[PDB]
Amino acid sequence: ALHLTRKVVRNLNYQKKLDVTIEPSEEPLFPADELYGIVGANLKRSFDVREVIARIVDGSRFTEFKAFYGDTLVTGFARIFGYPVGIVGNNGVLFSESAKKGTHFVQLCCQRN
Amino acid sequence: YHGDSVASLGTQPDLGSALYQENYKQMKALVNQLH
Amino acid sequence: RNITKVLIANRGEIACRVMRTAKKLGVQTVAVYSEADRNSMHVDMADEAYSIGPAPSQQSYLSMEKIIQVAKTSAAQAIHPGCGFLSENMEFAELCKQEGIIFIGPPPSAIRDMGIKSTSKSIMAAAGVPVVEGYHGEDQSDQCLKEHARRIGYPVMIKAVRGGGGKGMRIVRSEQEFQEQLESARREAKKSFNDDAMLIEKFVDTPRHVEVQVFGDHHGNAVYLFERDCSVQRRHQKIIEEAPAPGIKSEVRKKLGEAAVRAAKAVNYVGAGTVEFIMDSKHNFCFMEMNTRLQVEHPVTEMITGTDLVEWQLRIAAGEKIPLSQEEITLQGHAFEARIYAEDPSNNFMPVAGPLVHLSTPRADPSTRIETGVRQGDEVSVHYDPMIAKLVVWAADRQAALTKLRYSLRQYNIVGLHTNIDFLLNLSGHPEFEAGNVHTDFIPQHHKQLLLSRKAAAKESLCQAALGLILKEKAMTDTFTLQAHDQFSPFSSSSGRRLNISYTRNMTLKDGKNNVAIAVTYNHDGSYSMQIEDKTFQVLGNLYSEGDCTYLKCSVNGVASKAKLIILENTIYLFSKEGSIEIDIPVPKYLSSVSSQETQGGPLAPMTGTIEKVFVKAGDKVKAGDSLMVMIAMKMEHTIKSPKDGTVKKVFYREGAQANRHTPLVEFEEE
Amino acid sequence: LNISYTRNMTLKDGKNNVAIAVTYNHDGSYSMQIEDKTFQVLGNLYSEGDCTYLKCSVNGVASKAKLIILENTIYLFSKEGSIEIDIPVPK
Amino acid sequence: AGEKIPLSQEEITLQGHAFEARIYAEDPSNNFMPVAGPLVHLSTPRADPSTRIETGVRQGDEVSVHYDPMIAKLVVWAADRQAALTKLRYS
Amino acid sequence: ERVEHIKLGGGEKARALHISRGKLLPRERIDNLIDPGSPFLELSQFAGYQLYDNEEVPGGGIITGIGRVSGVECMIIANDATVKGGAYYPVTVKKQLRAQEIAMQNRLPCIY
Ligand SMILES: O=CCCCC[C@@H]1SC[C@@H]2NC(=O)N[C@@H]21
Repeated sequence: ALHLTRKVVRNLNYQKKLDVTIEPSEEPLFPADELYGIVGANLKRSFDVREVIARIVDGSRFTEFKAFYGDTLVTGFARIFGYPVGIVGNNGVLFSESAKKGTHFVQLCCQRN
Repeated sequence: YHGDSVASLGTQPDLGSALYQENYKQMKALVNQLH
Repeated sequence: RNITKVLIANRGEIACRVMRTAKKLGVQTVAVYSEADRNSMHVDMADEAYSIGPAPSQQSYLSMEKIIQVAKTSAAQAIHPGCGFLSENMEFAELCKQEGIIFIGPPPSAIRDMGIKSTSKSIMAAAGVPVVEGYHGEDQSDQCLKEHARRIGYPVMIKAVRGGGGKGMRIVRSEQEFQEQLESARREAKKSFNDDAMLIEKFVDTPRHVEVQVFGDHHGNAVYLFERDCSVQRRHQKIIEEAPAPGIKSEVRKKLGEAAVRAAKAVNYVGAGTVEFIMDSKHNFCFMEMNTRLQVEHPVTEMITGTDLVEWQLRIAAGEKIPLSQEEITLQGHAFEARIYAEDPSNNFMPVAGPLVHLSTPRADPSTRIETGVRQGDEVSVHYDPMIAKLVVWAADRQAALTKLRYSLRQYNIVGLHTNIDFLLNLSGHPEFEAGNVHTDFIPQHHKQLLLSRKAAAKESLCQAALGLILKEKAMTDTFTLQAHDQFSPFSSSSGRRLNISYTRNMTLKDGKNNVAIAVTYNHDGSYSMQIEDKTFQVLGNLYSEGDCTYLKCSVNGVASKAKLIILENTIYLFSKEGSIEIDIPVPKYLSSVSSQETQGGPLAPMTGTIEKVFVKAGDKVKAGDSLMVMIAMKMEHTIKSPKDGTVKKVFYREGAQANRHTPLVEFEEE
Repeated sequence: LNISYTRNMTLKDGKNNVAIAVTYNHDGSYSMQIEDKTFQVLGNLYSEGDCTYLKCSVNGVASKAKLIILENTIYLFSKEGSIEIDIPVPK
Repeated sequence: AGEKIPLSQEEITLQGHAFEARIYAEDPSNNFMPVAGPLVHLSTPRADPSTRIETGVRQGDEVSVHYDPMIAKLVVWAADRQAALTKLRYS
Repeated sequence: ERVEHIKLGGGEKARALHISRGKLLPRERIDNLIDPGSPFLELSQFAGYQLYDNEEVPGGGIITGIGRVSGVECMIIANDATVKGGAYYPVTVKKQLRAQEIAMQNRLPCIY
């Protein structure tokens, strides 16, 4: 039955098509297991979300958007396995500036798909 | 992945069989007439 | 006579061999080919090539008229016959001379004088070369038979002149028992064959075969080229040849050659000749015969002398004198030659026809020569000789040469038909062969050790086979990924990764008749942990390509090794200098034809051959093992036997009919 | 479908126009008739180094030549000889 | 530089026969008139110890009226004069 | 280690009974269905973890995830017959509905 199922799927006449631009993949520049020490299990302590980003994006490359405005929120462009991604991460309490900065960023990503 | 082995149709006809000999002869004449 | 264009009246490796030398010398080359040889390597090797008709050699390569017609049409000044076919045909050599075409070989007189044993022995005896031999006698007087038995010297064998299978044979150890054994043999022969004629052939004690390469010229000057041991033969067929022959002193060989040289001058032989000698355990030698051609095993002579014997044949046929004096000739090192034969040693060395699906070869160096007339994908033919290639090596020492040949044989890979390569590996590693204790009965005497059965594989080999299968799947995944738009998706990896757990795959492999269960665990680092029964192995490796052959580089429990990997149909072939192992991938039942063929009735002809006997009428009750028909193919008798106890519905062939290979012979009533 | 294509092609040897009728056979061979003589020709193009070579059999005789087609001239270089044939230029 | 002759007369020895032929762009039909043109295709016999080709031009080079038009020098070696001549023609 | 326990489904007695009928274990079915060596993204492994007071329902009685079949990403939804005989608990329905929602939003073929 499992062999038959594989044959059925092969006859779906489907081919995947990508709407986004693609670039060659690259591993992050830092080990992922270091996230254990950086983050820990105590939610009262705070850490820089950029450290988490640096260990998951291709080549640890990140273009920050509105870095000095609403600094409690981090937004920027990166790539994961070649796919383009816009990252929004908390770095503190949300403020009016942070919400405005996020709203501006989300419009940018939607415009460019 | 397209490396799966699969079954194939068809069987080898009995060329010696009288039916096959007669059928081949009749169809061949039609094809020659067409040509 | 200026030889600027030569026709090669042969095929396969020997045609390529001659063309190589002709081309180096700047001589234009003309091939001939049958319909079956249209795409053969020698046709390509000679830009000029002509069809000589259908696949049967009697209608193609043995057709003197067609060969002469092509030589005239191509304006070839000379014909090189090679070995076999027309090379020892006196009528063909005289026809070449009548037509003004240079036959590159001995004169028609030398071919005829050597073609008849009694004539050749009489000439050799008159030339000083010894003529002693053990022979059968056609006289049937008890006194005459007894006098001949004394002359041959006891022990002797009495045999019936008619019949086979040991019937009417008696061993006579002394003169006193001769009369009783003769009357016993006669009574049995008369009862079995209605003939009481007895033969008297025996040899008291001369074991081992030695031959000498001799070269002559039109001038009549004659030279020798040391000697070759061809004692390792199966049914007279030479299997391994060596030069020089071991244990023969330089002084003894010099004398051995000189007596042969005088005979060569006596017939003023022109071109290469070989004096075949029988040598005893005391190194006394006697003339057996003279082959009036280039020998198949001439490469072992070339490797120890540094000569090209085909180049000398072309020069001497052009009329030039012998290039080097006997003083100039010098001997360095030792050399060996093994013939690769499309044969099944396990099935009594039956010849096998079929495709060369894989034909990997050892890399060639000046010491290692691959005399190959076939290429991968070539099909061996029922019409022509079954030889696939000949492997020759030269070394400073004979022991080193034996080591090099065995390493080289492992590198040679042949898939698609059975070969004698594993038999040659066992033979070349036999202690008596390593010692140089060879004689003509060597293969019969050591048959038990040379033919080796299969032994169960080690768990490491199974791990390597599983790794090869996994890597083949990974390669297939990469091939699919190449054509996809999502080139870098993590799904295209072959990591077999899971969330918070490890993937363990249950694989089954068949070694011989045994099913082996392997539990493979995909590790995060890319290695594999394989468990077979109670033992665990840490396996890591990759696939790399050298030339056209894929190689598997693996390490099992820290032990690293390299092997050639081929996966054909459901069998995994692993070739390593340690050895070769075949592992079978089980075939799912569903894929196997459901309703598999049943009640099969007709045993198929082993090959295309004449039907010599039919033992079954249109309606006859037969039991399994009842002989139905007898067929002769290339002079080899096969008896067809009843597969079932079913009564015979019909017979598709009658006596004297030629039946094609795998054609139904008998129809059995449905039960 | 149901018929064989015969191409009428003209090549010029020296000052002489030659008409060759080539029938494209189903097997992939070509049957060519020049004047009253019919020739069965089969061939392939293979590359050694930077030179294309033509391996061809005409009436069963097999040969290899280096083929260069430059401008309107076909150049075949063989061990035996070199032949140059011209392709007529349309008005 | 100042070093002595490398080999003594006894050491010098004669082996075989060699022929040298110089290819020229001269056209024999116009009385060996020198010609200057582009070398669209140039090919030579395969190099080996017996066959030595000495050339100053490559395929795609253009011959010029400014200098001598010799295309190349071809050298072949063999045991006897006739065999060397046969190789020269083959080359 | 908690996932390791959930990996065992109903238990040894249930697993032995399941195999005794000639059927493959649910996770072995997925291994054979997807392309050789391809990663499998399992979803909601902890559904039903201590959800019900006295009943243990490893993984909710259903295994869902995304894997590659014949080079195509598909959603695979397999009932775990070793867990309560494959009965549908309230969490089992929710887990399946979540899988279907994922398949529809991403146009992934569904294999049940
Ligand atoms: O016919 C082909 C060669 C081998 C068979 C010939 C047999 S051997 C017994 C008899 N004596 C001969 O000289 N020829 C036939």
